[PDB]
Amino acid sequence: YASLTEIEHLVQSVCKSYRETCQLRLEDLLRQRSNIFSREEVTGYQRKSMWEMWERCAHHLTEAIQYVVEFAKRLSGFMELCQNDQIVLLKAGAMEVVLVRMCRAYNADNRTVFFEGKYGGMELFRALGCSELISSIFDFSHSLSALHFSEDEIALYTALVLINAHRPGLQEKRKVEQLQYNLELAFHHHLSKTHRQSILAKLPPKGKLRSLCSQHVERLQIFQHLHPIVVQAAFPPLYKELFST
Amino acid sequence: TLLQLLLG
Ligand SMILES: C/C(=C\CC[C@@H](C)[C@H]1CC[C@@]2(C)C3=C(CC[C@]12C)[C@@]1(C)CCC(=O)C(C)(C)[C@@H]1CC3=O)CO
Repeated sequence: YASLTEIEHLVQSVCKSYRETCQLRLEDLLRQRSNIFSREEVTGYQRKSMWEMWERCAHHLTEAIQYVVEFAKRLSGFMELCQNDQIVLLKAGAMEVVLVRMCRAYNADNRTVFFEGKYGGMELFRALGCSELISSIFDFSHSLSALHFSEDEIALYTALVLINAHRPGLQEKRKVEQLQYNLELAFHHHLSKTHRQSILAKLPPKGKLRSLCSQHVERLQIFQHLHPIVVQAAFPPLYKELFST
Repeated sequence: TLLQLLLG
């Protein structure tokens, strides 16, 4: 039965944790909006081998996930859960969190994402050979851009993306349920205080993030079966652990 | 696991 002061202290703790682990400051991403890949640079990316483009993207994704791991480490209540449950939650939620975080680096006006120093369209990623997945991820970021999340809202929402008591394999489900509820109280309190409860009905359907993650695992299966040695030799060990079957 | 290591 967390008190109002405890709920308020949770809001602050979650928001602080996100600030410390956000990977790139929002202002930096916004400042870079006019730095867009040229037609020649786009073509250069498109003409990369499938293996090199997958390898680059796997490294960048691993980097982004490492920040999400640090977010969880600092998240009030997460370290209180048993070791098994920490693992279950991060293994399922890490990628979901990255997909939400991406909207900050997404410019809806020209439908570009910040990638390797400049903004580029989904055409940048053609060499991967998973255009449907990329389009679905860009559609997802475009949908989130319409919500106009503040930094604090992203912090509170990504905490809830991670603390999801519906994941199978939890040893202490009721403990996770209790933390989830308190984080829900923290989110809703912050939203009520800022007149932003209207966003709740517009948040992605919960099956959405799961679906994007399954699609990503499936596209890696297609790539890995075609280039198994490249993945074994060159891909980050954390990436394989999280995503390979 | 690696997640275990990264978490301590
Ligand atoms: C095939 C595979 C993946 C699908 C391809 C894309 C969907 C994916 C490749 C690069 C990546 C990982 C990426 C980000 C989120 C997704 C993308 C663009 C964000 C935008 C997230 C957080 C940030 O603010 C920065 C730090 C700006 C990064 C930059 C960044 O390199 C790999 O399995």
